[PDB]
Amino acid sequence: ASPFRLASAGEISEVQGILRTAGLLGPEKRIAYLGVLDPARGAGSEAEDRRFRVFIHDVSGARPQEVTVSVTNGTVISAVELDTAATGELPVLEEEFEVVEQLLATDERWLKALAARNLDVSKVRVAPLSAGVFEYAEERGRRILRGLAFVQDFPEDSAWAHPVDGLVAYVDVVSKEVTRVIDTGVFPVPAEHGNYTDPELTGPLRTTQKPISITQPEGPSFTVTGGNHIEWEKWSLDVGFDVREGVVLHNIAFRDGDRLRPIINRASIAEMVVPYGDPSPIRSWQNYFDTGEYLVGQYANSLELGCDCLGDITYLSPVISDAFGNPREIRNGICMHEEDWGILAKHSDLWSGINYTRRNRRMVISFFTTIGNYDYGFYWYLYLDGTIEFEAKATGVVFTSAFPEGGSDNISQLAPGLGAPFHQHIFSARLDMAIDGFTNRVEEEDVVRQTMGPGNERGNAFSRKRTVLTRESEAVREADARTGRTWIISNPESKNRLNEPVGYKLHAHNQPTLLADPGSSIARRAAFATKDLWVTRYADDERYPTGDFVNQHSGGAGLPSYIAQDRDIDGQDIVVWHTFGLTHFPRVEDWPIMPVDTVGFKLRPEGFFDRSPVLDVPAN
Amino acid sequence: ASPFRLASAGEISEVQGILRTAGLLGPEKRIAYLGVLDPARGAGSEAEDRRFRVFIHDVSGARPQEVTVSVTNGTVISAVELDTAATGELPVLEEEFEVVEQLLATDERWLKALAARNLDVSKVRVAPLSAGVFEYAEERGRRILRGLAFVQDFPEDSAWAHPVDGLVAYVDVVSKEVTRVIDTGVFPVPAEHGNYTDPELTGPLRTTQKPISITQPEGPSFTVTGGNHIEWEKWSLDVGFDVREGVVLHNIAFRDGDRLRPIINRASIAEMVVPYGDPSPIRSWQNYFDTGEYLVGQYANSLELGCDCLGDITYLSPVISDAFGNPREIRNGICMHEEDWGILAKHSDLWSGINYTRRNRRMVISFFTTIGNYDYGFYWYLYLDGTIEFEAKATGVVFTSAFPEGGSDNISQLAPGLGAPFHQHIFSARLDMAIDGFTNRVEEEDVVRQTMGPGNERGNAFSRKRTVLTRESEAVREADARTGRTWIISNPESKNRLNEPVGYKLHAHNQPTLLADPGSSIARRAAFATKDLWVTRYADDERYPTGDFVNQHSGGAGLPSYIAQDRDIDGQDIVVWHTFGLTHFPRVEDWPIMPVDTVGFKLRPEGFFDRSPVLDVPAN
Ligand SMILES: [Cu+2]
Ligand SMILES: [Cu+2]
Repeated sequence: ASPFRLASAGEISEVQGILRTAGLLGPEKRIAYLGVLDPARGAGSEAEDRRFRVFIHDVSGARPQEVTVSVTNGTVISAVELDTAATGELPVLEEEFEVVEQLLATDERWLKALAARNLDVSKVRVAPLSAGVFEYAEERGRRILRGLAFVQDFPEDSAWAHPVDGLVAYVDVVSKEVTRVIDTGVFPVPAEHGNYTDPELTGPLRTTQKPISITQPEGPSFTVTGGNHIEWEKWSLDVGFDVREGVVLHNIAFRDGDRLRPIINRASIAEMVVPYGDPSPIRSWQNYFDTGEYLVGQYANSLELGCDCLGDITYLSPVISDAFGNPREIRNGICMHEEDWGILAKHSDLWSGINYTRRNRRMVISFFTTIGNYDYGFYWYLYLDGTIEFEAKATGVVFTSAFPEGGSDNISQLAPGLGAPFHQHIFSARLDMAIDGFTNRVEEEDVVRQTMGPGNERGNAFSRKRTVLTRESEAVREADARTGRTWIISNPESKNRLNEPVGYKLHAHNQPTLLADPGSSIARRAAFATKDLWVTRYADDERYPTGDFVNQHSGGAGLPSYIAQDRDIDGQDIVVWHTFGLTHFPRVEDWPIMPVDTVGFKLRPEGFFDRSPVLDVPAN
Repeated sequence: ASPFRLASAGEISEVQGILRTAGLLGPEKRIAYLGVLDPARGAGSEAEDRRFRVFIHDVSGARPQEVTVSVTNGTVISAVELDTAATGELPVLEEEFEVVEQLLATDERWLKALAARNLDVSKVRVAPLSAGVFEYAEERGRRILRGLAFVQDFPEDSAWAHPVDGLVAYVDVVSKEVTRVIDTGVFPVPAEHGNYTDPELTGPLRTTQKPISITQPEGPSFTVTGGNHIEWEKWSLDVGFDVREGVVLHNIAFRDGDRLRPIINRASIAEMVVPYGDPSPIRSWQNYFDTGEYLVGQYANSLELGCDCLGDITYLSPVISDAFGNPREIRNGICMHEEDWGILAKHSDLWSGINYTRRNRRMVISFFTTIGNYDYGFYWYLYLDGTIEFEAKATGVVFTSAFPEGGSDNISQLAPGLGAPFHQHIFSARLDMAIDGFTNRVEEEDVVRQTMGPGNERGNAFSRKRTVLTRESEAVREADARTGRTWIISNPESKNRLNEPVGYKLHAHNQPTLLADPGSSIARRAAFATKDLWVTRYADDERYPTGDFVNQHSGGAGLPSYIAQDRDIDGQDIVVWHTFGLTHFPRVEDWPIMPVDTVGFKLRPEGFFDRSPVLDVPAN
């Protein structure tokens, strides 16, 4: 069995057993995070040592713990007591979400706030949001959550269409107490509904759509062995799954005639922040670290055939651990299918009289996650020509507020009295590079313009420049669309038939990076968001852009600290961290339900192969 | 019958008849261009005056003519004698392409050049390329073409794999004479074949691909009436076709509940240049104006089912005029079909317990054109959410040269001794805007960053700015990815329910624009390529970025001259000219047959509708 196989229900149970037997999982203990560790770099051993990292939270206030367990040997390898006031709080627990609404329901100053608005508490939903690190000294070391109210006229009503502005409440989820209730003033609560399923808003459903049937009479072209190993059109890879990172890709290799060539050792979305541009004290603290604080994989939806995934679909049902160590299965949490991608190559030659056309195809691996109001779709695509692409589809319900009577520079109006604060959706991709092996380097490519003159000039010439990033301190780069800036990851010790280093080029979308002031709190906690690309020397403990504990933790602990080591990255075991996001100024068309918008990046072969890798594709 | 219907064979014949009867189409006359004129702005008349513009070339050296004909009345409206030395030569004729190879075959200094390379003339193909405007005074007023040689080992051999560097020949196609033969020196002619159909290069064709069947058991959701009027999912438009511009789109409107709302009056790719960055005297003159000089529509391929277009396809067979006025039909020259586009909107709400998912779809209208070595696919997409997108797929065979022994800064090596000069593929989209009517304006939107401070600052706030482009002189804009710059075309006199101007936002890819030195020849002839966006006040005679006669014409005559009028564009009949291209540094993977690369832009509703326009889409 492959050491990259998905964690099974049985292994989860074993971890529960081991932690219990060791006296680490008492009735007052809760599992905040549990996931397999990747095999060590020197995995040249038959030692199928299947390890698990666990974060244990204590419900009675005692110190939490980080624990590494070996399911293979049946023992606990290590256990360290965490000082959350220093390194950050553990990820938020699902069972804590309910608590904020329940506590506030009997808080006297909260009830007074609702009475001043003539709102019935039974109809007030409270969005349990992560608390960053701000000016509240009494929050340090404590497990705090922030709540924002939304009115729900009836059980099936879209509470998001009725935000209760001017009111916030901070809650201590462990000692079960309300530390603060802030009321800046009453704001009319938007009355218009936002129910996209109500036939009065949708009107008569259109009957003009004829069905589109996509089928594969002979099954798919890809094969799945060992539960998660995929083999598709020369592509070879292992589809993993982590509750924090979500779908992870291991050992991406291309079968270049007899020789299986590695390209990327491990690919994943290591982090994703959602900063809000509203300066009002009611939401200025709002910044979700979906991956870091909520754990994307935890909230993965169960995808349905025909609706979420169309065509010949093959599902993967990843196994996750609940708060007590019991295995929980995300049924159909991962969709896999290949799809037609139009024309791959084409040419009608006059001289030779030959007409040549070839269709392209892509392998799709996706999953969807729901975090409160937002829904994200993570898509990984592998193309016949050796291209790799990632794409995020952001949908759901936009986070709302009240639209001030005098208008606003940081909020869009969606309906009468209804507003939506400006925000960004910034992602961080962690590419553990293995271009034909682990001896890689990163080159930054710029288009260079030439002046008309003595040396070859009719004013038509233009070139390209390539500077090698040698040390970590100079591997923090910005995008530059004007000069068509791209980054090439190559292997200096592996050459193509023209005697040039094989490589892969990274094409970024060049969307704006983190817009917040450089001195802001979010700028610190999410410094990775301020630059388009970072390259680091590999290290087993350097897993996330922000660090291991993002919840209520001050920033710096991630990329900015890793980089300070100033290690050599010229032909070494390296890691590429790419920052890409969406600056969203909500428009009327986003209400009441937001249509999909996208972002991403792609990697294309750059002298990797000796000639077109698709000369052998057949003809329909 | 609609005044936007495709030109028929019968109308072409009528134009032939009328020109003949008027003594304008003698045996020595040839039609260089023929196409319907769009109905006048004040088309409030029942006057179905079907007019045609014609460019008549004289084979014996006499002056050419521009002629406007009325097929409805059966008369010639106007005929003017053209001074090609002033306004430019007519587009290249197909029958002229053969002439350059035939003339050179018996030229003594050409034969000497081939003998010095031990090349047999019968195996030497000559690529008939357009001659720009350079330092040759004897070319002015004359119809000249430039030829580059390529060896073809056998009838079905890829001549492109064997360029004959260091040799060029200028030819006068009307007086049938060779004006010059330049030999800068012998270069070894690359011997390796580039035959992508040869089983020795392709190896055994892979058998791993399983079929993907896309069908619509109940037919498509769109309907075609009047030969070219399309009605699909609230979208309404007329698909036109011009030999110069190719597929053109007229009257793009959206049915917003009872009210048919215009968005774009006329959309087309008004021009596309392909400048080469090689400074060598053998190719420094190379710049194809595919649309302007060769007429894209003329070389449209006949698309085949299953290969070029997959699914339930509906074809359009546009009619074109040959050089003698006879109707020529491009069979299956236009593909039209709708296709699934994944998730449109989705949300699993915790509070309401409602799970909502909707699939997106796109209407595809495409055509492919082959010009020598290059093959281009033009795709127009209409999405359910009101989004409009254009996409160009560039494929074919890369233009080759010899790779110098010492290497080069402007040429990539693809094979031993084989090179490919650096180049760009720059397109110009002409959007005749009609956002809810002809009273439109253009606003440039920039993301503005705010400093942490006294006024609302925790350093998290960010805004957006919008400057209105009022006059033509200030409507020449550059892209700015850093600030997320976009352009909004709105109607000041048409507001949405929130009392804000309805609009559409333009999202550009932000790829580098024309790289050539600002003082170069190509910079002048293709000045439109130096800026990302231009807005002009509409005018019946301002049809192309470069002008009506691009062939051997000096530049300026297009956009830079139109703009000098400095007309008011704030709430007027306006035209948006968007520049977008691909900077191509050939890689090993592009040889011998180039896999598809893409570019484009998209327009998304920006407060156009009162709420999400897709609330009425059904559920699978
Ligand atoms: Cu958003
Ligand atoms: Cu190209």
